[PDB]
Amino acid sequence: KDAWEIPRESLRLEVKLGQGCFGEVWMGTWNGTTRVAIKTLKPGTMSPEAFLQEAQVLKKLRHEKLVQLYAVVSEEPIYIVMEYMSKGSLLDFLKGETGKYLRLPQLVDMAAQIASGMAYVERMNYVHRDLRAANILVGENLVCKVADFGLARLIEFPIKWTAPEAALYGRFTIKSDVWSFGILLTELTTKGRVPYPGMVNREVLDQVERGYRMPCPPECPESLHDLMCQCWRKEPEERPTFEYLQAFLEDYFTSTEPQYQPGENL
Ligand SMILES: COc1cc(Nc2c(C#N)cnc3cc(OCCCN4CCN(C)CC4)c(OC)cc23)c(Cl)cc1Cl
Repeated sequence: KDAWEIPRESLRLEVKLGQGCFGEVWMGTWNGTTRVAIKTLKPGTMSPEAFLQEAQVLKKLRHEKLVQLYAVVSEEPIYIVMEYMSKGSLLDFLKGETGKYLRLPQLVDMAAQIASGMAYVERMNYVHRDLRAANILVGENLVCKVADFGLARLIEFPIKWTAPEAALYGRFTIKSDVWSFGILLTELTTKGRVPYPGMVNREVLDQVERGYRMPCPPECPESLHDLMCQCWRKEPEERPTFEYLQAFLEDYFTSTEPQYQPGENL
């Protein structure tokens, strides 16, 4: 046991937020004062330090644009205790009521924050393995954080967000996260629309290997789709860094699209 462990008696499992093939997610209260969120094991569901190795990644990672670990439980019943994100998933946020008021400036800045989280990941020498809008939590003031490193690792599988070399040959790198970041960029600019519309997994895998790439989403600037294309380069090592992507997006509206005017959607 380590210093990340707490008494479970500390924990008010209150409202329910979701389920899965893993367990649940709950709003709750920690030591009576603190709002938290808990990813649960409903008793047996799966392996101990499989559920509890997303902790071992999340313990050593610690950035403002990453969802924060608060504590863990193995005094079974079992829990992963984390920082509570008020507006839920970026996917739900984009599809929901506020989604449609979202404009490029907002969307680019969300992209930015995420780039920022991932750039930290990048210099910590970790890989996320599952980057996509569904694993981005939104809080107040349009804040976005990376969450659910649930497969993550030191650099020692829903394929539409997955880089070819990673889906096919299991080559997961920060460079394959980048690939996913570019796909994540199509989600933001379409307001949550599933990538590769009308295509099934195997068809996506076959067309992407022949070099098919998603075209510029409607009302999305060419400069922003260029960036997605860079993120989707065949050779992993030619994809840009999260550091370049972070700085590119923060500076976007001055350095890159300094003449942008809003349309009916973006
Ligand atoms: C702890 O373990 C993990 C937990 C999570 N999941 C969450 C964490 C975290 N972290 C924090 N806070 C969350 C808040 C949620 O909903 C709150 C508000 C929802 N509404 C949207 C619609 N409007 C109009 C009302 C508000 C939520 O919904 C499912 C999931 C959350 C992930 Cl993604 C990964 C890991 Cl590893």
